Amino acid sequence: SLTLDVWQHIRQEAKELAENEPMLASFFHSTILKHQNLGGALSYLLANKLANPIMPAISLREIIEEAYQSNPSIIDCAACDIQAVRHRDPAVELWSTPLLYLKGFHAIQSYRITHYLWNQNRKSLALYLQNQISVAFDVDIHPAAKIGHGIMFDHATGIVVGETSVIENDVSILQGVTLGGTGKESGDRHPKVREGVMIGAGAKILGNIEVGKYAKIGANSVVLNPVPEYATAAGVPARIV
Amino acid sequence: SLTLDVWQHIRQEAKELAENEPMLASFFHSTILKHQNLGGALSYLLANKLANPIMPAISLREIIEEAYQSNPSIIDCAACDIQAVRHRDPAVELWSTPLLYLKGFHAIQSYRITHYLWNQNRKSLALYLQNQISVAFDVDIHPAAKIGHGIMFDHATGIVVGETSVIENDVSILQGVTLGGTGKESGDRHPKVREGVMIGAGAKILGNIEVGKYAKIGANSVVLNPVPEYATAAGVPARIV
Amino acid sequence: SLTLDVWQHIRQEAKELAENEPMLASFFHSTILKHQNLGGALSYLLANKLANPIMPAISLREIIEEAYQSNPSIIDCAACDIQAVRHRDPAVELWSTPLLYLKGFHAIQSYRITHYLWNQNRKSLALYLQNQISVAFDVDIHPAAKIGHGIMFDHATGIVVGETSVIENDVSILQGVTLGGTGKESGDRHPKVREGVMIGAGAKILGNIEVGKYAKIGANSVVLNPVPEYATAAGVPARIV
Amino acid sequence: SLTLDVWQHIRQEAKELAENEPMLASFFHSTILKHQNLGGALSYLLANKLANPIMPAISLREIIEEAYQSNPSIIDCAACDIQAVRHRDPAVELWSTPLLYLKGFHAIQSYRITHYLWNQNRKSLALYLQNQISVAFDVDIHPAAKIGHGIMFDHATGIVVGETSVIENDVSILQGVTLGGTGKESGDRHPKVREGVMIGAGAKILGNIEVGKYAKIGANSVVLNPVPEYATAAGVPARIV
Amino acid sequence: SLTLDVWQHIRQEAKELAENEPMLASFFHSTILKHQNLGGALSYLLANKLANPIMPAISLREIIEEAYQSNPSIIDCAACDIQAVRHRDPAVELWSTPLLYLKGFHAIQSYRITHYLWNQNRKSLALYLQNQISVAFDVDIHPAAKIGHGIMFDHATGIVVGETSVIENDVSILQGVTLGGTGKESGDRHPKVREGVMIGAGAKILGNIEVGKYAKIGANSVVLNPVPEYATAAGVPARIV
Amino acid sequence: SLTLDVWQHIRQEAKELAENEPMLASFFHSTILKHQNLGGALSYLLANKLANPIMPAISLREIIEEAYQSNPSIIDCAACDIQAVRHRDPAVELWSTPLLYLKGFHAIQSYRITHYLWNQNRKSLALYLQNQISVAFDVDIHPAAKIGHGIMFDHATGIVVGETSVIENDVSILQGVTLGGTGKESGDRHPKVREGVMIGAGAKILGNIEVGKYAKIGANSVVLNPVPEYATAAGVPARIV
Repeated sequence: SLTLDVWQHIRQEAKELAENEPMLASFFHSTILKHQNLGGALSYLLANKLANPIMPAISLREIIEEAYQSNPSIIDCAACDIQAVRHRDPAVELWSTPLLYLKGFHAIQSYRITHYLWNQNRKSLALYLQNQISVAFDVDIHPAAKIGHGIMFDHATGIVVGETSVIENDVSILQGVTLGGTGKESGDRHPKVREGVMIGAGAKILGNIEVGKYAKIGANSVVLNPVPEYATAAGVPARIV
Repeated sequence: SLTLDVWQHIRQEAKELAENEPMLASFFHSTILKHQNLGGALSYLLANKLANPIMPAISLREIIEEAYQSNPSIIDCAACDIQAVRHRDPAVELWSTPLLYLKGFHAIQSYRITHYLWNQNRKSLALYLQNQISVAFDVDIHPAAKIGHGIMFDHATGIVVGETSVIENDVSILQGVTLGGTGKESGDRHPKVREGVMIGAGAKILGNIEVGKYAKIGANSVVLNPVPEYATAAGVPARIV
Repeated sequence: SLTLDVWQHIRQEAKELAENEPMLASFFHSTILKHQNLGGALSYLLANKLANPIMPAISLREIIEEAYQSNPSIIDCAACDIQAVRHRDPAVELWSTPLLYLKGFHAIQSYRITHYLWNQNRKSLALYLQNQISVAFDVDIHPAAKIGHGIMFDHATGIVVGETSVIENDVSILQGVTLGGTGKESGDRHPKVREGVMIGAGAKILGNIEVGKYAKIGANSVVLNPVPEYATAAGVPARIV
Repeated sequence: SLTLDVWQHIRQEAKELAENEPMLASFFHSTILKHQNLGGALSYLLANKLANPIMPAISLREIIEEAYQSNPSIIDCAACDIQAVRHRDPAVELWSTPLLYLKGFHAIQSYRITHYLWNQNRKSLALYLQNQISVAFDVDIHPAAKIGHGIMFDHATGIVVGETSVIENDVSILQGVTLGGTGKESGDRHPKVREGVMIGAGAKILGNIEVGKYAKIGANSVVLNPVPEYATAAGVPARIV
Repeated sequence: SLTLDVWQHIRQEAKELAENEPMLASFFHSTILKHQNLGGALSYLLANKLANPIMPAISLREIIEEAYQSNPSIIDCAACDIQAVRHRDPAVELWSTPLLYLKGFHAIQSYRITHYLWNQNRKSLALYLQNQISVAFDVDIHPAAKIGHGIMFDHATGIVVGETSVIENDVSILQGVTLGGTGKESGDRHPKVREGVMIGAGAKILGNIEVGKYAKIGANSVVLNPVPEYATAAGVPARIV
Repeated sequence: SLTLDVWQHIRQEAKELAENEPMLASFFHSTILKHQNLGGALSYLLANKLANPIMPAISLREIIEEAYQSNPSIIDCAACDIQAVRHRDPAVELWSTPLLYLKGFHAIQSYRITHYLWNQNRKSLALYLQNQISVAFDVDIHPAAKIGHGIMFDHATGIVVGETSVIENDVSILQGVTLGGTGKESGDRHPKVREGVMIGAGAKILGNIEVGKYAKIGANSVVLNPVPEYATAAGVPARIV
């Protein structure tokens, strides 16, 4: 219902947009209209955006499709993610825009493929794609990280998320945000960003520490200690305001 | 004209570079020497760097040239921006380096096309190109933003300029800088950066606030409050100094 | 010999990895298994990654090899860098991983080619490649910067290293880090980062200043003053801790 | 099914071939081994070889696969055609070989798509692909031609088959063969080649004439008159021998 | 103007074709509808079809367009060439078809560019393009040949025209036809095909000899002797009938 | 060495031609002038002309060079072949022209690689390339055919050499020529064409037959019987003359 609604909004938009812009009309038909569900479209776009002669789009599309088949909820996150960005970003009005044009959104959804592959012990492929993702969209997310749905990577450029990190539902992350890693450890070194959290541009959250639900982290904050539920944190190093 | 003065410096440099670097001689000839004016070299270059099978270089060129044909001051800005970069960056000695090699310069000039397109109601196309610029140059500038001339985007990775921003003439912006947006609004949300301002690397300027003419923002500052003319602001959050 | 050791380690892993991932098997063979030494594999990958019609991989590879043949220590640095990454980054377990997949490692080894061309007064070429590195890896390093070996550029996106900079051996630099630049100085404006230094994410180090051996710079710090050996700097601006 | 026997044979060769040639191992896996039937492999290959930026492989595959869903005996024909080539060409040993490497086989199978499109009244797409087929394979078949199964287009270079041609089952056609077009007439202008005919290299067969079942046409022969069942025609112009 | 009427017919078809086929709609708009005249459309296509990284579409277009500038009769020939193919080929109905899809037409128009280039003493570039034409369309026409207009190369595969050939207006040539060259001469070795001639598939016209106006050459014919006006020639070697 | 003489000539032509055509300057430098011997230039050229994502030019180049290194006579044949074409084609005047622009020349040299691959039991790779040659150059020659040196494939469209053929030294072959195969039989089916033979355009020679030294086959001839030394054969079927 969420997934079908979003898909139908996107199709409805794609018809209007193709009428208005004949330079992109075939793009709208081949990327959205001639497909039958969101997963058909997402796999097409991601495959194109991540293609390389080592593994071209046509062949990569099949890996993505097998992932969607064997874990259908990956596509459902994408639908939440589309709605989340549209809602929270005043610049985004169309349902189709995140799907078509936002590289943070593409990064997130592409990470869901590497996470799947990592859990099937196709680690070498996950790593190959981690890099593609990083090069295509400027976003470095380790395949082993655990990310919920309703996530917004707003202007994703510069985001880094480490192997042990956890991002729960409804979290929002701006450009230049780093999650995790103190100069020290191994075996569980990265933040746990609980649900509803807002993280401002440039913010560095480092270490196995909790950022509690509905916390705001200030722009360019360096967060080294746990942040309580509903708190605001700001400064370098960060203080609870 | 500055355009014609920069153009003639660029041609004179190309001839000598072509002689000294035969690997790149055809590049200098097809990019610069066989074009009558700056517009031709700029339309050729941007079209190449922003090309995609959805809209190849040869086709994009025609859009860029239609923009130059109907708003020629767009090219006059490019020349201002070239001079700005060469003048303000000690590492850039040649007039041609910005045109050929500086991705920050390239993003700005590409934004100018998207701005044009946005004002012609070709908004799908403008969004499509916004994404391309973000992928090609690591710079996110919304087409509706208002940017003047003589602007330098130096090593421009991670720069973000929001829908509602204003950047006046002779402004300098380094890597990691974002303009705008408290998570507080729709309608006019982003900064107005006035003439001659220098914004240091990694600074975040958030809100519908004034950064007054000739101010200096220190590196990694978070500017949440209006900065008076000629002031230096610094720290997270920023204080006057 | 570290070079030979690392290379044997990487060939060992490649045969095993080819066995597990048939989708990637030929990639491991043409990249690693059918080359006699590290420099054959390196020149292959970097050429592919920096390829452009202006200078396709097949040409570029020759240039990289001329540099390797006439300056073998470039390759020995690569092996140090590989070991540096593996040992220092917890997420990195295989010796092949840095070689194949990490854009930070690729950008450093690429800079070494641009440094060589700069020193042979082939500066057009060095500048053309600087821009390609910046596009492919989102790492901006001036060809004239002097960088040692045992270097890690961990998740390298947004790293900017200035023309005058020096980075001594065994330095670690994370995403978002800038080296150097203030105002109208020329001729030696950029930091000297000394052996063993560790620069946290988002740090901006500005000016012709010293960062003393084995110092730690905290994340998002702005370093305007020289940093003592074995010291920790944090804050905006940075204070000794 | 001939189709399933042929497919089994192709899968069985592909495993052997992948072990023998690690330069090509990934190619055998992405082309054959990771697909579930002959249609998957055929649509993948054809899409790749007819790809253009106007219609990339990944889109083209969708269109080809739709044809296969609507008319599965298009695949059964390919299987028949593979068997034909392997059997009649002594140089062809492997079942995989026609599927992978024979531009005549590819031309025919591609024609089957355009024929389908032509009857679905998508004549623009059909003409577009007729050109792409002509350029990729050097075979010019009009989409309206009627071609049965068991067909071999051996070496196929300069084969031309007119709009009104009929080629029945089990016909063999060598390089440089032209079907049809006398003088000027309109409406039904091209040969009807009957079951089991062998047409030698260079033969030109003009006008709405019957070439009867099991006839042989000699090399470089011009056939202007009907050829009776089991007859051998030869010379310019052709006489029964 | 024939040229103007042809162009207007083409646009008119493009409008209706784009409405019928969404997959090709953008192609129609960017190839035809968004261009002012036949010359702009033709330069777009040829550039694209002969593109190579040595000279990309975008660069080559400027050269094609320079030729069109300093000798606009080249574009008029193209317009007759289009009318000829449509009028003489029963299979070709639309004015747009030859422009978009017929490689015989594309080869002819492409040779006109090389002819221009040859006569401007740009012989190295004319030669480069002669090879590109031959690779792209399988038609080998030497730059120094003299071809008039109203020419139809129907299904052009295998056509070979030598350095001294002369083809006058309204000539028709099918697949596999060769013009000229015998037992070693130099200086004027090649046929002079006068106007209104029709040359059947596979015919080979060797030596410096007149093929008289309005003659018909038979398929697979070898014409070693001069052919009188209005005459039919057939056989190998050829004889008047 | 013939090799060296040819090489010096070519190098000197490229210097002049580079100076005279700046659009191609870097092409002359990257293809010819920066390589030390003919092998270097050849492997570069052929790698580019046979490249494909399945095996890109950079990897193809290594295979080609391995062959040249382990069997240096292959390069010597190339030089003979350059000389043969230059001498025998009156249109071909420069020594660089064959190396750079003639598909017949390229097909022959590409065949030498497949033949080498075949004789190293790399049957799959040789077959992969057979097809690439056939697509790149419109020439089908089987890797197991035995071809000598001083060969000319003059305008090569449509040439077909069977698996069992033998072409001894100094044979010339025009467009549309076919060697061999009659019908049922295996093991030694194709013609043995001896030293010096000239085969005219369109000639089909079929069966395990001797074409004796310095024979002349006429255009469009079908040769079913043996041809005596110095004899001339012409017609369909061919009679000695």
